[PDB]
Amino acid sequence: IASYAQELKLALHQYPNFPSEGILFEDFLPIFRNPGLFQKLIDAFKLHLEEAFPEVKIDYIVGLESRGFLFGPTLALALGVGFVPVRKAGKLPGECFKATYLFEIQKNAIPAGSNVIIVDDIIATGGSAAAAGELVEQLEANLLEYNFVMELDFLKGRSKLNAPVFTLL
Amino acid sequence: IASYAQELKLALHQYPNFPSEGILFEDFLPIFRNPGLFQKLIDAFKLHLEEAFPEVKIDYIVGLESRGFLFGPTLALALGVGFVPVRKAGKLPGECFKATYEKEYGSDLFEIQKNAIPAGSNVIIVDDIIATGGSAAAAGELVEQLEANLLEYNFVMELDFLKGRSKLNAPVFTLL
Ligand SMILES: O=P(O)(O)OC[C@H]1N[C@H](COP(=O)(O)O)[C@@H](O)[C@H]1O
Ligand SMILES: O=P(O)(O)OC[C@H]1N[C@H](COP(=O)(O)O)[C@@H](O)[C@H]1O
Ligand SMILES: Nc1ncnc2[nH]cnc12
Repeated sequence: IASYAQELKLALHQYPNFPSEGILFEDFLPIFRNPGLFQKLIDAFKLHLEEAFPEVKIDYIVGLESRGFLFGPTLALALGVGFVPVRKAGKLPGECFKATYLFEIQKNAIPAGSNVIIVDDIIATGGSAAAAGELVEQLEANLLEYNFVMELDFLKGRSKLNAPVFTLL
Repeated sequence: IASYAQELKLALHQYPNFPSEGILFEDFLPIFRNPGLFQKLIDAFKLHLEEAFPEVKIDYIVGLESRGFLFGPTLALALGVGFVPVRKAGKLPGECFKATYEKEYGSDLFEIQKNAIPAGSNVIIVDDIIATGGSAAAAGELVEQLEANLLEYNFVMELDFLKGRSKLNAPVFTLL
């Protein structure tokens, strides 16, 4: 986990003043360009979950649109578990639960009592992750943990969430 | 490919009148809920590419935001190749190429990062569905601006009556 995290940190590309003046953007897309690095990202999350939840079966990975889609499904398939998306309003068909930060999840996707991990690339304010948490609770599912790639500590994003949080980098 | 395609077709969930009246929405999300079905989706695309391109190395899978992100990266990793996203305007950092495409009541824009794909790279473009072809066509224009080679479009589904492939100038494979 530690050695993989160092190599993944070196792959990040910094972009000052994006999306606006004064903001320092950390781009994780170079990881996905290299199948060696991408495999290390997946392996590192897999290792964490096996360490944190050795005798608890995970039923689904719940990934946030959009950058949570880049690694969430791949992590799910590596674990042998299902993937379910949380999407922006009006994107998902059928009957959905809603949560304002608006995010949606499909009512038929996750049975009550399911154990889930929520995944996304970065946590900033925590508003998006918090909304996803509310959708999981509306499904009567269990939120074991939030898994992020990166975290902006100064923004205190964790304070909005009421389940444990792991950040890889 | 054929037997996997049948089981994947049965997993699709139809939603009439979404997002608006008269449109029939085909939801492929139930495939991703079942790791058995998801693996079959990936294996089926892998098999196709090995059959279509036995002695041509693929350098990257290029996936369209958002539903192309659901399987594109996983397909790339299964093939041992890179993944690069095509995103909506203003989302990607750094220097980007741009390509415009039309929607119902407007023109929207796609982008790709200039440093992502070297000139001469062989690429496959992937997305969930082709309807009008406008999004796929825009992605094609971004690939050509990188001076990369567009070997094929791979889609999960295709709306034949819309004639989406007529807007594209590279070969097209649709799994279902
Ligand atoms: O580009 P978007 O408007 O969809 O924002 C995406 C980003 N916002 C979230 C982090 O921000 P926050 O909700 O403040 O924690 C993540 O989903 C991250 O990918
Ligand atoms: O997210 P959007 O509202 O832009 O729509 C996404 C969907 N439309 C595209 C297909 O439509 P078209 O460009 O007409 O072929 C696909 O990317 C599919 O995922
Ligand atoms: N019928 C349809 N179902 C799902 N996505 C689409 N995008 C354009 N047409 C569509």
